[PDB]
Amino acid sequence: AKVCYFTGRKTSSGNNRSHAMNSTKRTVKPNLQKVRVLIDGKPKKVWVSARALK
Amino acid sequence: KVKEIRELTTAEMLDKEKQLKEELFNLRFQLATGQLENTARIKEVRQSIARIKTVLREQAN
Amino acid sequence: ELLDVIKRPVITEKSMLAMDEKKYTFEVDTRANKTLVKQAVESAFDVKVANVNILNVRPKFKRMGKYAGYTKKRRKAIVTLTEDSKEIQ
Amino acid sequence: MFVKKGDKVKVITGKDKNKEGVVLAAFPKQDKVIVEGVNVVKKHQKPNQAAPQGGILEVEAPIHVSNVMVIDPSNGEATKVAFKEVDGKKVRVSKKTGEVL
RNA sequence: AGCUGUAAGUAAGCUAUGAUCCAGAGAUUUCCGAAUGGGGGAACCCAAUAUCUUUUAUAGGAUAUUACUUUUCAGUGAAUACAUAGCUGAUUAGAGGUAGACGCAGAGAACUGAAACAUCUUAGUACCUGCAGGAAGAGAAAGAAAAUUCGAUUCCCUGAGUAGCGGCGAGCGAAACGGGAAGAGCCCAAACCAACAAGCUUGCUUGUUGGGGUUGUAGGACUCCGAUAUGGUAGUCUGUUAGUAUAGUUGAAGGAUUUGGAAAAUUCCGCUAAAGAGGGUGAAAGCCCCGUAGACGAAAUGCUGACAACACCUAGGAGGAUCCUGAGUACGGCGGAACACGAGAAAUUCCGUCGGAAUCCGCGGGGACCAUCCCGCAAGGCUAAAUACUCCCUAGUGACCGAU
RNA sequence: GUAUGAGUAGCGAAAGACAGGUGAGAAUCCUGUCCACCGUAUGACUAAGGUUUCCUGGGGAAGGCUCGUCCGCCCAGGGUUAGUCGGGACCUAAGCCGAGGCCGAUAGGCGUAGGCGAUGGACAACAGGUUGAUAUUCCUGUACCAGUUGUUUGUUUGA
RNA sequence: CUUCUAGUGAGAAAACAACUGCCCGUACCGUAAACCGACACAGGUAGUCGAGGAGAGUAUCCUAAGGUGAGCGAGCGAACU
Repeated sequence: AKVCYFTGRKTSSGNNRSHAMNSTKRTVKPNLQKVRVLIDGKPKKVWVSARALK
Repeated sequence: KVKEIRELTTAEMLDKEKQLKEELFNLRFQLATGQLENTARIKEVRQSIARIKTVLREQAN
Repeated sequence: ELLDVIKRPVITEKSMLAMDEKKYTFEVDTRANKTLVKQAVESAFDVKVANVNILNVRPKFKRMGKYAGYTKKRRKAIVTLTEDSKEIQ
Repeated sequence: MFVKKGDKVKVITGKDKNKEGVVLAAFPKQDKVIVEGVNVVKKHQKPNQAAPQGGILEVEAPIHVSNVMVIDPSNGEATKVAFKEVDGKKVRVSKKTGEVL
């Protein structure tokens, strides 16, 4: 779960914000699933985003 | 004195190289046992060997 | 290279006694074999050799003028003959 | 150095002013010169390989080269020196009437 | 005309048949180290395969080749037949260091200030990691504005401590107009037309090469006629010279006297200057030495111009029947961030997640939102200069230090 | 940089005495004689560690808690020898590294095949002599291990 | 190391003679004045050998082989520690 093969969606950072405006660090991730695709003949199991399969 | 080393062939080159290396062996044995009045001849032989080797490199491209 | 291998003879009081049993001491090259020295000696004098022995010598701290540092390393080989002789002086 | 090892020379400054002599040795890169009979000094030696009886001995000391002047061999007066174009061994062509030194 | 460094001291030598020394181009260059035949406690140890050597022979010596990944091509090849994993060989590039500087990204504090402290500040600073280049980054309007407009980007002055933001507290803090340095613009996708291969629907659907075509005053395709010339380049290790960096050459004019160990000082009487900058000399020198102002010079190698070739690129007028103009995109809900702008009445620009257009009778913006008017045409690529920095080399400078 | 405390505290367990040498100079260095101390150690051998301190000839400015003619100090020369001993050209433990691989903002974390790694496994020589300083290493005598050269039948396989 | 086959696969068994056999260490200290403790420091340092009388003994006292007299002294013979 590191990138996607066709787009580039990867992980980044964000903030939590809790009702008094305190801020801590945080991780944001893309929605990656392992799929078999035909990239030059032989199938491969790669991580692909659900937005590029849509 | 390369003007003479350029008056020879690549066989007599290797021959004089053998001769001068042997001279160095004998000089080195003189200097240790208390002989060799003329110590400036050790440098001269080193430099004649150097000259033969450069000239042989130059001619074989 | 058979003519850069032997450097020179050793002439000390422990080495004069060896010349009376047919043994000769030379400072030889570092990176030389027992066998390579044997070949070189048989080539440069036309003798027949029994038994090279070989040693390494450590450098010595010296200190001349408020500047200190070591002498060279050394290799010493002692060559025994069957029957023949070399005349060094 | 404008003055050579075999050369007659006169003295401008320093207690031997007006003396002449043949140059004895040149020391370029320290710009000094030994002149015959000019800067006599008195040493004190103890016996060593030369003169196993080391007395009080006297030899010349090197003076600075700008305390000196060349003399035209042919005429005998001290001259500033210039360089001119002879058949191409450029020599010091004297001032004071253009003669070769 | 002397010389064999510091470096004395002695011993042997070299040079007028041109030493030593100086500048351009070459040759040699052990071992460790990315270290790369295998290993390892860096500078060590142990091999395999060919050719060559020592020996009667084995033992011994030398030289080449042998990591890993990628990216191109053959051979062999299979659980599983056809063949794809794999394996062997040939080919192509990387890999590490730094200038303790300058740039663009990823991730990202705290002491501190608020006279306590949570929002806020310190501050997207310090530190760490990636990628660079000689500069980077941005760059050719889905722009700035408001009548009467102007035309790519960057940098400086000013606007201005203003308009704003803010436990509206501490504090943070624009832009456009106006004046300047430097100035420059270009190429694709798509429609369409051919050559080839497959689907031989023998419909013309899939594709590969070449042509065409690059825009908002809408432009192109397409049909109609003209022309088949003319303006340029941000291009090459191609020629012709011109200069230039890296050694050098020449270069004016003073003697006596007094005091001293020694004068450049003192006193007399002269000369020189396109040269009275500076350093040395037994004390303070235009005229003693090295220099200076001025005039001259390069076998060789490297730089920068100019003009030549060679390579590329570039045409009008008309029509408006039809076709083209960048899709999981613009945009919307939810959560975060960036804009001077802390969710606020919040436009504009990003990231994650889910939903999701239109096609010139169109689409976006003018700070919620609507109508009308005005300015533009996103979802493709590149680009000199004007600006930042100095490990280093040359030449200099200082009402900068002078051995705590 | 120099005083005061001050010529003061201290001089780090323990038995010496005399004769004679050397020397400018001797409680302290050399030679002798008697006395005294340790002796499951204060004797002999070795693995770490140190790295020339080892031997011979000179020296006496500093170091040595006094002295010094002396020294583990200073100057000049010299010493360490292996088919068989210990390590490599043999084996593997813990642990470590790891082609491909699997994971993860970056950097990187782990791990398969295969390797490195003794403190363990395997593995052929002994007794005596000799130097101022090395000895299962040099020499003498008598051995052993692995190879090489020469003189002493169908690769089917019963060679 | 020892067997058994599978196996590319002239014909090697064992007599004598004479030859070949590489790299690293190797001095010296090592219950210490040479190592760890800033010192020529009453501390610490793995293993083997470790004799006699009397004794169970490696205890204890005196000794053998071997080692040592310990790097400030000469007097006096008060208080006090």
